[PDB]
Amino acid sequence: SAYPDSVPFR
Amino acid sequence: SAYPDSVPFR
Amino acid sequence: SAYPDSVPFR
Amino acid sequence: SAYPDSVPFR
Amino acid sequence: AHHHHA
Amino acid sequence: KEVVLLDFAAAGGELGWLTHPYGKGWDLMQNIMNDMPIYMYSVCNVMSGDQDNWLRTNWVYRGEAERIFIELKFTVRDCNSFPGGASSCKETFNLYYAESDLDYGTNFQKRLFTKIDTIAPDEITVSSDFEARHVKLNVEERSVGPLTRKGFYLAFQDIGACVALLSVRVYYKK
Amino acid sequence: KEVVLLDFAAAGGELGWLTHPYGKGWDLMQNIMNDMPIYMYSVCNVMSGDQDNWLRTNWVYRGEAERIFIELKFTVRDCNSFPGGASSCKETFNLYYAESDLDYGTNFQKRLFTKIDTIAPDEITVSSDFEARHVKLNVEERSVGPLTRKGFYLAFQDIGACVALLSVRVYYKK
Amino acid sequence: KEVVLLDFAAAGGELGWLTHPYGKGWDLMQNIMNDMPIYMYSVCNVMSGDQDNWLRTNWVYRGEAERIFIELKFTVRDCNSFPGGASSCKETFNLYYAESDLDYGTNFQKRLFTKIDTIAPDEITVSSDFEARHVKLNVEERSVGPLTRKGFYLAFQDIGACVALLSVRVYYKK
Amino acid sequence: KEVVLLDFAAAGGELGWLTHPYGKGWDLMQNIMNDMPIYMYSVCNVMSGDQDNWLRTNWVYRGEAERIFIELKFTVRDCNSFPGGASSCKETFNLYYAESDLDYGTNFQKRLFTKIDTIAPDEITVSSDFEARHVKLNVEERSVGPLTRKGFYLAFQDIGACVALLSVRVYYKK
Repeated sequence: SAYPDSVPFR
Repeated sequence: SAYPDSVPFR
Repeated sequence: SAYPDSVPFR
Repeated sequence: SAYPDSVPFR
Repeated sequence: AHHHHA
Repeated sequence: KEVVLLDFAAAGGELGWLTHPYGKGWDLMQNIMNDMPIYMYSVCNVMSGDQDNWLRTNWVYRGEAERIFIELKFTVRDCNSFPGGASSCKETFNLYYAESDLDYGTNFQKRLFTKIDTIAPDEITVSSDFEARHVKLNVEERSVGPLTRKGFYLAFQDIGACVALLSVRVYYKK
Repeated sequence: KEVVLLDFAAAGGELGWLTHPYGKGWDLMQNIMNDMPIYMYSVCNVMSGDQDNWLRTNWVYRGEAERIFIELKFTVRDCNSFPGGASSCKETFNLYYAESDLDYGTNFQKRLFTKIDTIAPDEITVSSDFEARHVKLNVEERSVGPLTRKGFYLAFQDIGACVALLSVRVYYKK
Repeated sequence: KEVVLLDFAAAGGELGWLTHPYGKGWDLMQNIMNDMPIYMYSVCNVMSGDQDNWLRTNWVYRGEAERIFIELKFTVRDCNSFPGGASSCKETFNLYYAESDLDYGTNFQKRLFTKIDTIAPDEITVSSDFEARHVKLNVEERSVGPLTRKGFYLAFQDIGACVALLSVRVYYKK
Repeated sequence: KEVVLLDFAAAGGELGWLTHPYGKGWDLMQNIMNDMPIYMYSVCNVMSGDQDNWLRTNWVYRGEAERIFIELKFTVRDCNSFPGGASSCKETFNLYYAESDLDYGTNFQKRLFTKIDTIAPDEITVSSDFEARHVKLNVEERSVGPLTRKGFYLAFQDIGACVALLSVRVYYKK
């Protein structure tokens, strides 16, 4: 991850 | 992340 | 065309 | 072909 | 410090 | 009088519009004849069952425009020119639009496009005319409004037709 | 007085920027740590060797701007937080630009972009900080002129770094 | 007594399995934990929306096999780990298969695959254990026969879960 | 006695070979000259400029074959048919091969295939012949040995030519 708690967005 | 410390592979 | 009457096939 | 003498452009 | 570009 | 917002014929295929699905459907073609280069978006996946190809333009800034006018020039091949021309082939394509306050970029959702009208050719080109470089180019013109957002997108939907798009012109009156 | 030409954080991650190559490299990520989500373009191919992943913005209408200011907010993970950090991972990325009189759409040619500067973090974030919900965010800014053509694109090259682009802002004073 | 037809973990993560759609969905991941490289296929588009990400194996030669046994090792993240992970997030994945006499290559037709069973995990990995290095890996085995043709494929469908497929093994008894 | 390892013509164009780059290059074309259709892999990016389009076969099991024979059936258009006699167009294509002990699947890498030979046509089909439903079908056979691993791959590189690959046959003698 490059940023914490990051999910792919649409 | 689905498995910790995991990067894309070739 | 590289061949006469050729359509893309699925 | 939809137009004659047509070829993929860049 | 600050940079400008041509 | 007429102030143009977008003219596809002007840019020598410089525009590189969005295609969907990625890798199939609409493709940017080139026709050099007598050393006069002509560009177009065309698709002829006629016999490959049921199709749903999309062609979206780039973000066009609306401006003071309120009621814009769309001019399309195109060539649609007669379905009878292909064996298995029943059900498989169509002779029309669709024109959609979508308003936007900002450039959505590559973010293309076809569920966000409203239909303007089905675009039908007055003259379909048959094999004899096609092989003799006498394709008949149709001209259709539609209008849509009122647009209330900073910009808009134009969309072209193929549903199994053999179409070539040679020109789009969108403008308004002053 | 600042006139904003393009602001990434402003849009709800709706700009849908172009990424090369298709499928890998840069991606559009989302973080929910509050009612207001935080959108970003992140990439982290640290151990696949040499990377060449590009991220290109939309077409930015220059307007009356002579020169412009490019403000970037980003985070970069310390390579020492990865197995065999160096060689695998880098701690910088490259910022490019290219002027264009018209919108080129999906057409992307890497050889048409001029390097602005190599962007480096004043603060890298380490695992101990990253396994906590704390990130050290860097602010970098560049200016560039004189621009002549009607518009311009911005590009972001990756060479195998864990970088999260949280905000871009291009504007001009008055 | 057990004859292996395929073992993903055996090959050094170099199988180039097909993913659908192109680019999006499943991804080949690499885990270097204490200098011992672990390979897996991961997908985690939990917030994204309606998901239909397909992973297909290569062409598996049947040989003298009649009833084959499929063993899968995987991890499924607790949906409660992600806020906004309701309706969007799932906690299972499906397993498909299809027989064929010839290697169909990249010709991926999902409508031809036949479902075996919904694969559910005996143990989900809560963030507490995921933040630590103790994720909980499930093992599931399925039988299917009688197979009659020269070869067969195995398909994995993600419908919106954080799944990490670490190991597959298909064999028959003798 | 001949033992065929792979015959594209034999199967009803269902092999779905790998194509690089994705979207452009080679393509699976179909033709109805008789009630039974004809399948092929065609490419014709002539006036586009320099092209680097690769077409890779499935994983072919070597078996006990020592030296294999590769029978090609193809057609090539005369470059004098297109605007600009040459530089734009080429009249040949290259043949490649790559041995491997296991199936790489979709894992393609240009640097791994070894060039066998430039496949030149005995006869090029002119416009007057091509505008009629008559084509000059070339036949070229190449052999390669000794093979050492469990299997191998075959690749076909396009370099701005107008080629339609109607049939390939790789086999060995007893």
